[PDB]
Amino acid sequence: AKVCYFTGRKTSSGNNRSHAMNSTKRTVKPNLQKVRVLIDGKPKKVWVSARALK
Amino acid sequence: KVKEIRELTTAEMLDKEKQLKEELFNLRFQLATGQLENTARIKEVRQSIARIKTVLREQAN
Amino acid sequence: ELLDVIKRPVITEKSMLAMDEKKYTFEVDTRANKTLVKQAVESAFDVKVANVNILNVRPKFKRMGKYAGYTKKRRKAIVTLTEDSKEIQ
Amino acid sequence: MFVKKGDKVKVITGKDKNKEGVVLAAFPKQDKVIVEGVNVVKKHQKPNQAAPQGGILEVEAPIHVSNVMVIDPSNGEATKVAFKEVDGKKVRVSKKTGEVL
RNA sequence: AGCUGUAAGUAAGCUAUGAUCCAGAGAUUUCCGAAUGGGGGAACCCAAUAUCUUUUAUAGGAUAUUACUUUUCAGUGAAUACAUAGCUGAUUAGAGGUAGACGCAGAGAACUGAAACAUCUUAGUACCUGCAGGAAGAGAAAGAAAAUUCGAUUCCCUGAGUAGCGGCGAGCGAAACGGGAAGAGCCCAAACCAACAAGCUUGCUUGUUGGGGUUGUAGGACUCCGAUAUGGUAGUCUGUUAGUAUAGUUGAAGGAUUUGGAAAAUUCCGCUAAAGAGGGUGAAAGCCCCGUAGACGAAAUGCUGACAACACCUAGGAGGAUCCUGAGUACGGCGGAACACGAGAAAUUCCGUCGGAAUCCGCGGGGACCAUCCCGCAAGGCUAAAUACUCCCUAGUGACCGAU
RNA sequence: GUAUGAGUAGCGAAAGACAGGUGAGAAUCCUGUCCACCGUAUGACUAAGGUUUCCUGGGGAAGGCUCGUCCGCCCAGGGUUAGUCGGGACCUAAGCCGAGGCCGAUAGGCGUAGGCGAUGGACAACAGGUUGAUAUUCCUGUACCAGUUGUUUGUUUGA
RNA sequence: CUUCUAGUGAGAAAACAACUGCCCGUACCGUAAACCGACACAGGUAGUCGAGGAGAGUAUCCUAAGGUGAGCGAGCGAACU
Repeated sequence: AKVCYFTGRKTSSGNNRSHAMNSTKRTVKPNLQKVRVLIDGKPKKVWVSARALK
Repeated sequence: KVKEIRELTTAEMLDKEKQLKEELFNLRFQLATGQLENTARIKEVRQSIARIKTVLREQAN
Repeated sequence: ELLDVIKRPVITEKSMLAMDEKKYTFEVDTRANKTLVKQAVESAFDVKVANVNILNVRPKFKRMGKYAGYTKKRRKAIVTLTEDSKEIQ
Repeated sequence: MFVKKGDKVKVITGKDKNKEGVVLAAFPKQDKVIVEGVNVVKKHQKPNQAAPQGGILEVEAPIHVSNVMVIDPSNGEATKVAFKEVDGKKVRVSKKTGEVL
């Protein structure tokens, strides 16, 4: 779960914000699933985003 | 004195190289046992060997 | 290279006694074999050799003028003959 | 150095002013010169390989080269020196009437 | 005309048949180290395969080749037949260091200030990691504005401590107009037309090469006629010279006297200057030495111009029947961030997640939102200069230090 | 940089005495004689560690808690020898590294095949002599291990 | 190391003679004045050998082989520690 093969969606950072405006660090991730695709003949199991399969 | 080393062939080159290396062996044995009045001849032989080797490199491209 | 291998003879009081049993001491090259020295000696004098022995010598701290540092390393080989002789002086 | 090892020379400054002599040795890169009979000094030696009886001995000391002047061999007066174009061994062509030194 | 460094001291030598020394181009260059035949406690140890050597022979010596990944091509090849994993060989590039500087990204504090402290500040600073280049980054309007407009980007002055933001507290803090340095613009996708291969629907659907075509005053395709010339380049290790960096050459004019160990000082009487900058000399020198102002010079190698070739690129007028103009995109809900702008009445620009257009009778913006008017045409690529920095080399400078 | 405390505290367990040498100079260095101390150690051998301190000839400015003619100090020369001993050209433990691989903002974390790694496994020589300083290493005598050269039948396989 | 086959696969068994056999260490200290403790420091340092009388003994006292007299002294013979 590191990138996607066709787009580039990867992980980044964000903030939590809790009702008094305190801020801590945080991780944001893309929605990656392992799929078999035909990239030059032989199938491969790669991580692909659900937005590029849509 | 390369003007003479350029008056020879690549066989007599290797021959004089053998001769001068042997001279160095004998000089080195003189200097240790208390002989060799003329110590400036050790440098001269080193430099004649150097000259033969450069000239042989130059001619074989 | 058979003519850069032997450097020179050793002439000390422990080495004069060896010349009376047919043994000769030379400072030889570092990176030389027992066998390579044997070949070189048989080539440069036309003798027949029994038994090279070989040693390494450590450098010595010296200190001349408020500047200190070591002498060279050394290799010493002692060559025994069957029957023949070399005349060094 | 404008003055050579075999050369007659006169003295401008320093207690031997007006003396002449043949140059004895040149020391370029320290710009000094030994002149015959000019800067006599008195040493004190103890016996060593030369003169196993080391007395009080006297030899010349090197003076600075700008305390000196060349003399035209042919005429005998001290001259500033210039360089001119002879058949191409450029020599010091004297001032004071253009003669070769 | 002397010389064999510091470096004395002695011993042997070299040079007028041109030493030593100086500048351009070459040759040699052990071992460790990315270290790369295998290993390892860096500078060590142990091999395999060919050719060559020592020996009667084995033992011994030398030289080449042998990591890993990628990216191109053959051979062999299979659980599983056809063949794809794999394996062997040939080919192509990387890999590490730094200038303790300058740039663009990823991730990202705290002491501190608020006279306590949570929002806020310190501050997207310090530190760490990636990628660079000689500069980077941005760059050719889905722009700035408001009548009467102007035309790519960057940098400086000013606007201005203003308009704003803010436990509206501490504090943070624009832009456009106006004046300047430097100035420059270009190429694709798509429609369409051919050559080839497959689907031989023998419909013309899939594709590969070449042509065409690059825009908002809408432009192109397409049909109609003209022309088949003319303006340029941000291009090459191609020629012709011109200069230039890296050694050098020449270069004016003073003697006596007094005091001293020694004068450049003192006193007399002269000369020189396109040269009275500076350093040395037994004390303070235009005229003693090295220099200076001025005039001259390069076998060789490297730089920068100019003009030549060679390579590329570039045409009008008309029509408006039809076709083209960048899709999981613009945009919307939810959560975060960036804009001077802390969710606020919040436009504009990003990231994650889910939903999701239109096609010139169109689409976006003018700070919620609507109508009308005005300015533009996103979802493709590149680009000199004007600006930042100095490990280093040359030449200099200082009402900068002078051995705590 | 120099005083005061001050010529003061201290001089780090323990038995010496005399004769004679050397020397400018001797409680302290050399030679002798008697006395005294340790002796499951204060004797002999070795693995770490140190790295020339080892031997011979000179020296006496500093170091040595006094002295010094002396020294583990200073100057000049010299010493360490292996088919068989210990390590490599043999084996593997813990642990470590790891082609491909699997994971993860970056950097990187782990791990398969295969390797490195003794403190363990395997593995052929002994007794005596000799130097101022090395000895299962040099020499003498008598051995052993692995190879090489020469003189002493169908690769089917019963060679 | 020892067997058994599978196996590319002239014909090697064992007599004598004479030859070949590489790299690293190797001095010296090592219950210490040479190592760890800033010192020529009453501390610490793995293993083997470790004799006699009397004794169970490696205890204890005196000794053998071997080692040592310990790097400030000469007097006096008060208080006090």
